[PDB]
Amino acid sequence: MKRFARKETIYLRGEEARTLYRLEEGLVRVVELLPDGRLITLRHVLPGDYFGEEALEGKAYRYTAEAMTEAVVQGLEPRAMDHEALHRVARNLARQMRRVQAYEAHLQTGELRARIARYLLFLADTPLSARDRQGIYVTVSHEEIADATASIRESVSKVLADLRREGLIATAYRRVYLLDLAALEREAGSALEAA
Amino acid sequence: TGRGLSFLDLIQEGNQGLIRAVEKFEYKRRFKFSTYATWWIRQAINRAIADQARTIRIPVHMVETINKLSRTARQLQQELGREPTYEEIAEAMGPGWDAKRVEETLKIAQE
Amino acid sequence: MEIKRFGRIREVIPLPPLTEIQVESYRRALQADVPPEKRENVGIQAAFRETFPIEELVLDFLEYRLGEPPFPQDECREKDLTYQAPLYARLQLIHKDTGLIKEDEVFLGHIPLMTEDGSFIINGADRVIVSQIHRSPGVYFTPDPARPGRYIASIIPLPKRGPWIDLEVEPNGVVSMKVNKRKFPLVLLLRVLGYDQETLARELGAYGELVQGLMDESVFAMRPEEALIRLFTLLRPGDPPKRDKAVAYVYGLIADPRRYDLGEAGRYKAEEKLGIRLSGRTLARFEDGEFKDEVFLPTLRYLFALTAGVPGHEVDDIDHLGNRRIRTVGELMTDQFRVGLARLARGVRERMLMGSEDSLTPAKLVNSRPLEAAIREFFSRSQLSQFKDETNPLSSLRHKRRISALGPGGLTRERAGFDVRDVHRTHYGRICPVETPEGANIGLITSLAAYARVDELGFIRTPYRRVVGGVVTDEVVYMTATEEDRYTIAQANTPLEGNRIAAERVVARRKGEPVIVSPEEVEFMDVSPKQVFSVNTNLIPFLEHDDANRALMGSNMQTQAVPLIRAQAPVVMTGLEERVVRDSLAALYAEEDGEVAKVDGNRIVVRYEDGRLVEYPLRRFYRSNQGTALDQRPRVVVGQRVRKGDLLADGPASENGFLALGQNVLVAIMPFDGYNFEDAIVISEELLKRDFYTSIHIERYEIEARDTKLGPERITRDIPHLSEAALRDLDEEGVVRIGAEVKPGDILVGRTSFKGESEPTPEERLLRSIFGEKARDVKDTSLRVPPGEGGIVVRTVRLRRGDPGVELKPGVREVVRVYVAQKRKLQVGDKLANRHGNKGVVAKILPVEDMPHLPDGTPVDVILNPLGVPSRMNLGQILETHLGLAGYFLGQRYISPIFDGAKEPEIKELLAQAFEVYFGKRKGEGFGVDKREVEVLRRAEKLGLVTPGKTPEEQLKELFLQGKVVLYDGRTGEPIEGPIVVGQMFIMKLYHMVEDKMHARSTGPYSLITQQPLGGKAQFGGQRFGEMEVWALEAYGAAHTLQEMLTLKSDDIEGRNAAYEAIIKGEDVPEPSVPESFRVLVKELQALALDVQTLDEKDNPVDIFEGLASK
RNA sequence: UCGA
Repeated sequence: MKRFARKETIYLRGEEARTLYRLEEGLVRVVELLPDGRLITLRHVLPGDYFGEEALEGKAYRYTAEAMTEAVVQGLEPRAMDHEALHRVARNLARQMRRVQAYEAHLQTGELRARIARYLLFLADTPLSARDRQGIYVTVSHEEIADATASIRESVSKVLADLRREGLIATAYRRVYLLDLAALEREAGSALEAA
Repeated sequence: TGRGLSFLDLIQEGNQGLIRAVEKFEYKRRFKFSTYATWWIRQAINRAIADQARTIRIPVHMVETINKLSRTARQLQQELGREPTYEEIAEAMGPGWDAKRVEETLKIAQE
Repeated sequence: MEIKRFGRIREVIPLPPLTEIQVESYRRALQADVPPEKRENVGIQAAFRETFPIEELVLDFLEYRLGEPPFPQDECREKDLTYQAPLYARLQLIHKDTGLIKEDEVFLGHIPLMTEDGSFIINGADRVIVSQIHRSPGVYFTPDPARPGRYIASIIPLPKRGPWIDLEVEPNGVVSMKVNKRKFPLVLLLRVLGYDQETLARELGAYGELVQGLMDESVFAMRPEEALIRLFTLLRPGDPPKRDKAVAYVYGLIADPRRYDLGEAGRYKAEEKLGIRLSGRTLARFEDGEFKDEVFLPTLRYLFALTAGVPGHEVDDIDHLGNRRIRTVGELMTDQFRVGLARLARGVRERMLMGSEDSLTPAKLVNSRPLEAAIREFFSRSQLSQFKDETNPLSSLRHKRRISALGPGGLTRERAGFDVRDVHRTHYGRICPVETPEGANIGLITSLAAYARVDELGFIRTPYRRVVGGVVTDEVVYMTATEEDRYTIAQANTPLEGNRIAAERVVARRKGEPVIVSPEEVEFMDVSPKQVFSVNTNLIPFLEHDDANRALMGSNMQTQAVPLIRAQAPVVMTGLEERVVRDSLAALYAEEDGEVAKVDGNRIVVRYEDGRLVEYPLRRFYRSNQGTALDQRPRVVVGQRVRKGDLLADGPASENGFLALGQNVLVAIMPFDGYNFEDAIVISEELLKRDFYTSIHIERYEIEARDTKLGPERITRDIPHLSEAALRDLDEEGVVRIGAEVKPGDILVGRTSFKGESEPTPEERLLRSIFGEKARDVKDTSLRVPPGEGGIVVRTVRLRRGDPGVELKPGVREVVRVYVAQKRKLQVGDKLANRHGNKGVVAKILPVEDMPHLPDGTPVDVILNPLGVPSRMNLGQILETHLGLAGYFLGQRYISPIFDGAKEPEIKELLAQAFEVYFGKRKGEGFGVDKREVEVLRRAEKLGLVTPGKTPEEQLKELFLQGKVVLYDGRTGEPIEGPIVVGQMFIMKLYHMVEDKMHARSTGPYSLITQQPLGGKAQFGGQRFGEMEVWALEAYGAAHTLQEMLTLKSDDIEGRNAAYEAIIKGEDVPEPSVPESFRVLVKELQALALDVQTLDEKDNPVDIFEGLASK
């Protein structure tokens, strides 16, 4: 068992994939870093999901896993799994395949506004979300939203500013409040698989 | 003697106490000088022992606390016919004392 | 198998209880099983009687009692506790003025108890209190080295119990007395005693007018009071001569039984020497207001009578065992108890002044801290209190019977010359002349004889059989050396028919002097040869054929023998191997007759005649002090009928109740390819195959997790920056799992400690930023396996804070212990030895095909070089080899007693009987003599070994009777060109093993002040390059090597850093700098106000402190 | 106290 802080990495690309991991608590992102420095969110790892999948087939990790929240993960030895464990791994990997393909579809569906609304609504169903008086909210930066909506920070900030002017959302301190679920739902069109 | 200070040292500090007594002595009270002197000499010796006996210097009141813990443990071991536990010492010390404080006190008092 | 015992000597008595020297001493000291009212005045009782009553209110001693131990022995060993019993004393405080009597039973602390085997348990560890030999108290007369015709009288009390008084006759003619480095005329002290000129004249007049010189008018003129004041002014200058002060001082110096105590042996020796009777243990008395002499006058009289040359007066031999006594456990313990009691008494006296003079109990008056401190000091920190040697039962058995001349109240190493280390004639039957340490400790450490016992006076006695007329009785008398010197004592091997002496001339002793004597002159006779030697020496067969110097090594090395899993008794025994095991207490025996109900690995249940069902648990794989495994195995089966004293379970290093210190191997005596060079040993891999010389060893590891000001240390499985591979064998709590195999580098117990605060270097900042990973708060302080060790984890013990029954030292949260055991096979570098002093290291292990072999295909086990025998002169191993051969083929074992054993003819006979089996079998199998056997026989008759003309069979028999056989070289197949000695030998595997001693270091821990590498393998230290090594390097003219030793490899910090970096970078090492110990030297010389300045050729200052040490 |  091991705990990770926000922005801390669990493993790096090109490093030995000796350990398979399962997320117990929090939210993890699987990403790829380009030479030009652009960061792209490839997929979301939720509690119960297995990641570091490279340990099951290769010798080294191909992608970088970064904790988005305080996270609790469990280390596992691939060669030491029984029938039941392999069953859980297979089923969960299938689930993550479905979700990553749905995410694929999401990235190419609708304009930036719709993609942003959809991503916000998706995050609303993750450990990245919480709630207080102002309403439901998600702890996420504009940079991360850009990384997960196939765009760059600036444009995302612009669209979010538009939504603030329209009263759909509110933002402060890397924290975004979803004030009108119905309107965001209409903007997104189709919802993104949360499980 | 035997409390960590040499005989001569105790003698000298005692002499200092004697000086204090000489400066403070009022002959009108008709009490003999030795009576008044003895208290000041005893005080000077005790203060000296409390001050100089340890390589790692410990505050006088804290030294008193340590000594009280010592005598307490001695009494308890004398009645129980064996070495006392931390809880028993804490009980015998009365209000404010638990096992943690006794242990910490013993640790602090380590030479 | 059959057991054939030799020897015609019949011992009327068996060996005494071997641990009785400890057991009886401590039993006498404690008097625990004696009811308080019936206790004699000895030991603890004597201490109390001496310390009390405390006068100043008066505190008096009534009686004491000892309770039962709060915890058993095993529990004490487990929890690191001292095995002890609570001591209480009933005391009554009396006010002589009022008549007031307040009585209470006060707790004085605990007193350590002796175990069944005669040892102690101190803080969880087993310890032994070694008896200490010294000069017996009394009155001695020695020749004055300066003046030949004169003598010195020495008055000796017990150690720490008084000063030594010396009576001397000065050249001026006056008799001087020496006390506390001061000398004065004895006449003065005599006058203080109340002597008058008349009495001294009539008493001392006879002795050649010696008295006239002593007489002094001025002294006799003044009365004893003025003489007392005068004496006080002489002994204590500057001290005002108050009369009561003089009385007190002189009394305290001479007549005070509290400050001056002659021994009981002192009193007895004084009475015997001077022919008088002492009213007490003091030199004088204070009675009816005055002083009364006791000792002084008879000693002066004896001195004069000796000086005058009066017959019947002798000088005393100070190395004579009549004048030298043993202080056993009881005496020492009682002594320290007496000291602590005296301190307690001081505390009481101080408490009887302060506070309220009216309301006082004995509980308020008595502080037992000084007593407990004194006793704990004795058991823990004394030199006579030693870490128990329990490699094997014989080790501890010998340890308990050892006698040291060192320790407190005794000789230092420089003090001991030739006189003390020598073997005295009186050592016969008392102190073993053989068993003593080689080297600096020679003669200082010795061993108690087998039949010897220490009497109540502290003198070693030895038994003798009475001989009246020519008839030898069966009654035995234990005599001291002094009483022994009176009679004429015949040897034990003197021929006897029945109880009658059968020799016309016998060998006897008179005062140690050997003499030929008629049977009518025979007053006594030795009980047995065994009484002359120690327990270890008596286990050496054919001792008479072994030179003493090697027998010494044999004796000492038997102690070092490691318990083997397949251990066997020797084929040639002395018959003492059963008794050693029995007295050792390691092995288990049946109390009474009965039937065995249950037999298990863990326990044996026995149903006796009484019907009572007794269950004996067995010790399994326990770790001894030296890390050897002590374990008991059941030798009986369920439903077996056993008698009283019958073996139930075998202890460690024992076979069927017999002492098994090693294994019986087939040995050949011959050189082999220089692998036997200089005492080296070659062994067969077959030994490893069948698990011979395999031993179990357990090591103890410990780690503490304590509270720190930086936060609590925690023992956990969660260890920073570690892979799952590293944490594999650790449980949930972080402790290694039982049964797991651990190797060097592996984690035993996981632990994290809060990192000390610091500022990260800019490099660390940049790194942290690059990887985007926060630096963890805790650091990995886990206990790991040291280099060269490791094995299987057999046990785990964890003790926390706040759990029932356990409490640690202050600040310590929890302690975890992990016990790791390992199976050690015999390997290259391990040390082997026999009982005859032959020792060597295993240099080569050959495959079976390379081993020399008998014609019938049987390969030998061990190959010993014959070059080791002639110079060492230990021939016992040869005879053991022959008899071992005979026993090997006849399938039997033998008992050859000390000095009366199997002789050559009988061994030849056995060799013939063996040859019948070795050859007759072959001839019956339809096989004749071999060609190579014929060639070897040819070369043999060329050597004059066999008689020419006899048949090959007869010649082979002739060779076999010489203990030699035909041997084939396994490599070539061709035989050895000559007959070679082959037979069964008993060989032990010693405690010195390469695995423990192999060590190496690149870089590591350095010392605080010197900044030089540490010492010892345990600290991962470097080797010490000493003065002589430096001399060697200088003589080689190797300046850069020497400079490396003095700088880069030691205390040159910049130098060693730069050197390491250079080596790992592939660069050549840089020029070295100033050694730090020189800077330390300079500053330490500055502390002594000496200015040390390093100068250049221009005599200008050079700064070796590099900008650091000056403002 | 060992070992050489």
